[PDB]
Amino acid sequence: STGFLVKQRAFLKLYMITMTEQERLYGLKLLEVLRSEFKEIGFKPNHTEVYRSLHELLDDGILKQIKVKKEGAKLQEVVLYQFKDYEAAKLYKKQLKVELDRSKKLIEKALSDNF
Amino acid sequence: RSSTGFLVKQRAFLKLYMITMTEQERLYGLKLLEVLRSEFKEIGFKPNHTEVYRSLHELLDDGILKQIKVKKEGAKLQEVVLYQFKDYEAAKLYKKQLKVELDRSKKLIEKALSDNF
DNA sequence: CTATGAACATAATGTTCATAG
DNA sequence: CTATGAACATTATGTTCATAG
Repeated sequence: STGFLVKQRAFLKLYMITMTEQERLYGLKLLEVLRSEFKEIGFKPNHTEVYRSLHELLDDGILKQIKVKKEGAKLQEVVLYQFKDYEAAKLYKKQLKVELDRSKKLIEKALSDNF
Repeated sequence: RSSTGFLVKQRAFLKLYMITMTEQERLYGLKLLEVLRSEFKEIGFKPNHTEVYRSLHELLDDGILKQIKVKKEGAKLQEVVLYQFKDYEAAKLYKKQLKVELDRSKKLIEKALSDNF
């Protein structure tokens, strides 16, 4: 893949993985949390990208689905996420550190030569 | 609705590099490619030739640069297409955009790198 | 070989519609 | 309305081929 910058889905997948570590999340939650979290910097990911990233982590057997009901005040069906293979997660999280690390390096090298 | 505001595209990354190298040297596709291929090899980014040739032809169609069909040799006789500035303000302006781009891009990586690890 | 470029190919990610609380 | 998707569309890019020096 010509060794360029970290793909978007990898960038999300990383975020899902970490947020599963702390809370229980589903698609539209993570999206809105991210949408907010970045708004300033200016990155505004779409929903279908999130749902793609998620289903990969499924097919990769890192995570698994549960069809629960998060009420609050209503009675809505919502697909929540938990770890299937948490070693698998740990491993991928480490790869993504490496990825981000290069990604930083490139940006900082470009940013150094050209300006 | 945007290009969702994520990381800098590859072609921008190259276009940037062409623009700066034109400032300093005369360059053509295969030269810039090999220079970049080397320059990054450690970090691990190995761009291909057709990506380079795309980036170049944009800068053309954008009227930043223009072709110069010459024969830089040494011990040969061989056509290479060097580029020079067509509209150098146009360049300056784009280079500034790309600073902005790179600046966000850093911000994102550093933010992701902060939260998740 | 180097070099350029078209043509073809698919990968990554955006947009719209279907369908269920 | 939210939430999940699937379907459809396009752009951003990798792979290979036709030329020529």
